[PDB]
Amino acid sequence: PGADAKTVQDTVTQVIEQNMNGIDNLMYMSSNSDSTGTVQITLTFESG
Amino acid sequence: MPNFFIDRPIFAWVIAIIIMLAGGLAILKLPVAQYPTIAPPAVTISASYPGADAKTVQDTVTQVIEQNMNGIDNLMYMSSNSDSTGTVQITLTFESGTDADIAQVQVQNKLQLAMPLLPQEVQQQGVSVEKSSSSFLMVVGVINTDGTMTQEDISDYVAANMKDAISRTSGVGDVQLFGSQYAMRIWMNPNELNKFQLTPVDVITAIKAQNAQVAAGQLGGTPPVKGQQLNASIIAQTRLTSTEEFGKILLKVNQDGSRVLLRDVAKIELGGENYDIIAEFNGQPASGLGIKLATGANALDTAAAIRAELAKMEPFFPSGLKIVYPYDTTPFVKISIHEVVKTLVEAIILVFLVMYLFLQNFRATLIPTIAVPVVLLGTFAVLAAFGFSINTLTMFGMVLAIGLLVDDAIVVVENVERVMAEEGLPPKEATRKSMGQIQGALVGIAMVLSAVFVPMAFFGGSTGAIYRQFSITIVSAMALSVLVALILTPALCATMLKPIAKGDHGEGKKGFFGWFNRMFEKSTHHYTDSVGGILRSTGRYLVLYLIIVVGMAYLFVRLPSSFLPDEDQGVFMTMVQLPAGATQERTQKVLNEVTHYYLTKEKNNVESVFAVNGFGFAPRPQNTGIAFVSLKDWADRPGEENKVEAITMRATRAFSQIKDAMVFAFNLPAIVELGTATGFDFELIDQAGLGHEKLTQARNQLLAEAAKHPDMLTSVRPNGLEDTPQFKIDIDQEKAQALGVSINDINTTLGAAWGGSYVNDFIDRGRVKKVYVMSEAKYRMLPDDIGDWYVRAADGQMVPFSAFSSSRWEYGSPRLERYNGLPSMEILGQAAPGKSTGEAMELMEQLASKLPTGVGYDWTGMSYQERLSGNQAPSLYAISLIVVFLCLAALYESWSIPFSVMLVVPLGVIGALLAATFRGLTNDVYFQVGLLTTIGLSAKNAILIVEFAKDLMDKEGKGLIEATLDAVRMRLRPILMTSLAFILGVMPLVISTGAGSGAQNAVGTGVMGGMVTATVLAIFFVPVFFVVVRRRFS
Amino acid sequence: DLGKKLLEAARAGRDDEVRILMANGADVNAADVVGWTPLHLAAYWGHLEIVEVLLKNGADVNAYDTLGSTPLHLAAHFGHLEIVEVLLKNGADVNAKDDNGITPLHLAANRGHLEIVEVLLKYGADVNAQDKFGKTAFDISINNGNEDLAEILQ
Ligand SMILES: CO[C@H]1/C=C/O[C@@]2(C)Oc3c(C)c(O)c4c(O)c(c(C=O)c(O)c4c3C2=O)NC(=O)/C(C)=C\C=C\[C@H](C)[C@H](O)[C@@H](C)[C@@H](O)[C@@H](C)[C@H](OC(C)=O)[C@@H]1C
Ligand SMILES: CCCCCCCCCCCCO[C@@H]1O[C@H](CO)[C@@H](O[C@H]2O[C@H](CO)[C@@H](O)[C@H](O)[C@H]2O)[C@H](O)[C@H]1O
Ligand SMILES: CCCCCCCCCC(=O)OC[C@H](CO)OC(=O)CCCCCCCCC
Ligand SMILES: CCCCCCCCCC[N+](C)(C)[O-]
Repeated sequence: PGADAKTVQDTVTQVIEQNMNGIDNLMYMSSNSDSTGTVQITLTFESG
Repeated sequence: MPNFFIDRPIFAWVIAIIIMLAGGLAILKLPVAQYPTIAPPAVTISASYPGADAKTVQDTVTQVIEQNMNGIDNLMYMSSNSDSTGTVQITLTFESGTDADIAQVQVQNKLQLAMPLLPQEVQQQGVSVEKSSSSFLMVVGVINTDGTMTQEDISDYVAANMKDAISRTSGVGDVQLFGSQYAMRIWMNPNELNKFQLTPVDVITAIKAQNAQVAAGQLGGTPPVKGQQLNASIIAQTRLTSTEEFGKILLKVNQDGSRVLLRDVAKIELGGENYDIIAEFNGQPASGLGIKLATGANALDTAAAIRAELAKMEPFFPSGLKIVYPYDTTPFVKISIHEVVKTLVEAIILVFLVMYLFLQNFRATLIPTIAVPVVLLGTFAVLAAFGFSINTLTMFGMVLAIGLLVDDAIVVVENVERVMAEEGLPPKEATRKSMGQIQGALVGIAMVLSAVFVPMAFFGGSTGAIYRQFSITIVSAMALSVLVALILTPALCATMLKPIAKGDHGEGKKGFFGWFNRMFEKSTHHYTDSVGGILRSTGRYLVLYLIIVVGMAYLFVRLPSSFLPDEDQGVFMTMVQLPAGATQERTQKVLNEVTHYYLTKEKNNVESVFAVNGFGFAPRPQNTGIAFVSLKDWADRPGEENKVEAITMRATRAFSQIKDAMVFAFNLPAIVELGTATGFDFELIDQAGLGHEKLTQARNQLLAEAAKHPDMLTSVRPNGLEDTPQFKIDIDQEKAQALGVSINDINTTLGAAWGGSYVNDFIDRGRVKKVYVMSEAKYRMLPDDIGDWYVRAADGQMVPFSAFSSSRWEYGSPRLERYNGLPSMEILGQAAPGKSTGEAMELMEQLASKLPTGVGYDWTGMSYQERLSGNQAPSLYAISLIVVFLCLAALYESWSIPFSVMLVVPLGVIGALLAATFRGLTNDVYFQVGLLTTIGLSAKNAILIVEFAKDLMDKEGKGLIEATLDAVRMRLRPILMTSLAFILGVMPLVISTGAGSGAQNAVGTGVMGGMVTATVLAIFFVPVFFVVVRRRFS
Repeated sequence: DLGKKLLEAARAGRDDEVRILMANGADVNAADVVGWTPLHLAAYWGHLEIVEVLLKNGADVNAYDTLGSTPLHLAAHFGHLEIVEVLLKNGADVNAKDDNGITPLHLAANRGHLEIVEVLLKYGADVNAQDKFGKTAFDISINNGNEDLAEILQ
């Protein structure tokens, strides 16, 4: 809360995203950082 | 079933095609790795407490976490370290077959609810919960050659511009940074602080206030005044981004108006988070990445991909920065595959030559050349189905199986070529009759060989996992080989083999082949004459058999035990150990001598020396160092003198001269988690809260008593650090409260200045990094410096530490060990020359029962598993023999005859033991699986002789000796064919000197030797067994 | 070389190796980084026989570490009665002060070693001896609430 997208991305999104390595059946990972302070990181996995 | 596919050779071809496609499909998709998952699932909780002693870490972190590790499923045991490097590492090892994801999530969940009980400093640092693994795919070294960058500078670049891109690379699991990214380092000056009446408490308070993200709000935020035009985010204070900004942090304004900034009382630079670990590569500052292979990934592809990504980063590297590969398993794994594909191709080439040498028609040589690859491809498909991977164990599993696969092909075709030659039958009816004689035996053989190998899979622990790779590989290959020999091989024989005239034994021909046929026909008559003479004087050969069984039993004991042979991997460690109190600099001097030795004296062998000061396989004190010596390729260092074995001994000997340090080199094992086969892993346990010192005394007493049995125990040594001098400082509370100095300001000033303090975060070039306040080195070196640090009293007077503190020297542990929650000390050791591991343990238990009251013990690691996996060994050996017997009993329809077959076992084992003993190898896993394939093939030979012998007696009403002599005659050619091909086929593995030749030697040597005796003896002894057994039981 | 082997042996309590090292002429004034002689270590870890063997092999009984503590401090503090007597016999300064002004009586009193305090007193320990905080062994006994020790020092 209170942080802009850039601040949020540098201190949260990247910090989380860089750790989302070595996960099984990860097809693609999309995320967005908002000027409302919100982070959403969705990891979509292989079928089955 | 063979009759079906003789009339239906296209159906047979369809099955062959479906198998080949399934196999080719599997080969493309199958994961590749040096070794599979052997060790049981383990989870390591890791924490840091900047400036904390072993005791402080243990009593605030380790014990609290340990106390909360409850309600977690399938935990075998738990061990923890707490050391003066400010580190704790709690390892939880689980039952084999435990889901490592469920194991990890249950551990981190119990930790999450223990977090509020840990110190702020530890909570702030974070407590890591990861799946334990000592196996890297490779170590990418990053070095600076032109001395423009420190290890802190390289590490920061790697963290920012490499690590993430390597993490995102295909098949890359975990990526460890060898070092840390930058930190904002405030280097406080106590003289400057004292002059302005300031303390580290003020520096911290200021940094926290003036380096922070502060939430404001919005212009025209909801609920708004209706008519509002604008809704904008209010950006207030944000984190500082540079040393310059940190410099300008305001600490106080004086009475006269002049300003005191943070730069006025402290040197401010970007540095490393840790200065304890100094990494060098051939003397040059170095960082790097520790890369591990992702689950179900291809080791060859991942390695190539990592190199492709590093190639794309080449253009953006600062000048002087180079990539190096001190450790890479891919070169080994690539050679492992090439040498196996070579063996399986050479095998088929040799079978062709042998098949032609005897049968002398190309149409016959094509049938095994088709049948074998179909079975091999089929095996890959069945490995994929069971979820296995192409690896050292599964690949050498097929190399050991090639004897069984080649035999199935030879046995079927040879018997058709014979039946045609002796009865002048057309290929179709000849194949029907040929298969008629052997089809039942081949089914019986499958069941017998299944009963030999399947029980090997049902061993438990790490060794169980290894035996299982070979078990399912050889069972699958052998099972398909039988199906192919009942479906395809018959169909191929009936359609591809050409007719042979009745009584055409190729003696009418001229040249080399004509000579050979009349030479072999003569040799066959000599053999039957010899067996005739043997069957007249059986009593003597039963006595010569018992000599072999005694000679076998003797060599079995004399031959040393091992899990895997110690192979030259192109890397080995060199421990550097200085006395208690030794500094980082003093250790570096010795590392430079170690580095200098290898780069000059081993110039032609050594490629790089990776010297890590203040490190072993984890953060160690300043007095400890280690050098990871990466060697040149095996091809650039020929002979046995330029192998790790010799280089190690030469280096270890040369480093005896070094004084004020204890340097010794040593190889790493095949797999890290096996250790030594003779080696045990003992835990001495405090069961009654006796204390560290009383547990030290009890350990010294056990170490002493163990030394008084050199006949049973060797190198009984603690796997831990000895107590060291430590500086005990006592803050007098009365003098502090009397001078108006708050104990909080005292313990903050001490900890922050001397130990360092992680204050808060800052953004350096879009990366969040730590801010550390600490004393400039020169003001926190010796006890004399303690009095130079001043704390501000309530009345604003600056009081020196000397005023309210007294100090003394004491001894304490720089590494406190715990096992299953209780204080422990790990003791290593091994059974003395000619003693079993089980005996050594039994004495260690006896010596332990005579230790002071409250001092218990326990077994961990290999010892824990060796006790469990050793308990079930008898049952499997038994079940194996009982099922083999029962299967042969069903085949022959007699309780007696089976013994005629089962008596062959020693005939193969004796040669394997002689070959291994003479050569100077060990009773390793590859050797033991080799014994089973030798026993299995020699059992197959015997089964077919006995089946033929009995069938002649049963159907054609022949006499015992007549049937036996007629049987061994018919079975000589096929036995000699299979043996000649398979012995030549594994000849390259015995002589192999190059890369991964330890495994090749271990496989081939015990197989060649085993086959030479198994072949030579079986042809003479099997007829004896059948005659003696059939006599005793009417 | 032998000096660093004696330091380890004197601390470990290996009487046989110390005997062999005393014969080979191992330095008894050898010290670790903090200035602890084999006697210091032997006095700390409570190895009585080695203390006796070291002293008769000309070991400095009033050797001090870099903080001024003598073997008697280490012996009086860690409750090694026999060693306190053997040291005092061989001329151990009973009123020896470290850099804090702390005496063997202060340390003995601190850990409530009744027998040792009486021995130090028998050998003429200044009962009124003060440290840097002006505290006597009595002041320590009263603060610790040791009624017996308080009675002995009156
Ligand atoms: C068979 O094992 C060997 C190599 C494995 O290869 C590696 C790759 O795998 C290791 C594993 C699985 C460990 O558990 C280690 C370990 O616990 C160490 C040290 C570091 O020495 C190690 O270095 C390893 C280590 C390896 O390099 N101990 C420590 O750091 C601590 C806290 C104290 C050290 C105590 C002494 C000094 C140590 O006990 C010494 C007396 C020997 O016993 C070992 C050096 C063994 O050498 C020999 C020659 O017998 C290794 C365990
Ligand atoms: C180094 C290991 C290599 C092992 C392989 C060595 C090859 C020889 C294998 C053993 C067979 C020996 O060879 C065989 O022995 C038997 C007796 O034992 C001989 O038989 C001879 O003795 C028997 C018993 O007195 C008589 O009944 C018989 O009339 C007589 O000929 C055969 O004529 C001979 O051909
Ligand atoms: C013809 C019948 C032969 C049956 C023998 C098979 C026994 C193996 C049992 C099993 O599954 O264990 C595999 C085990 C794992 O290490 O491999 C082995 O260690 C096999 C050792 C060979 C047997 C030696 C016999 C000597 C005494 C007569
Ligand atoms: C479970 C034991 C199986 C042993 C194998 C028995 C083979 C007999 C085959 C009989 N036959 C097919 C020739 O009619």
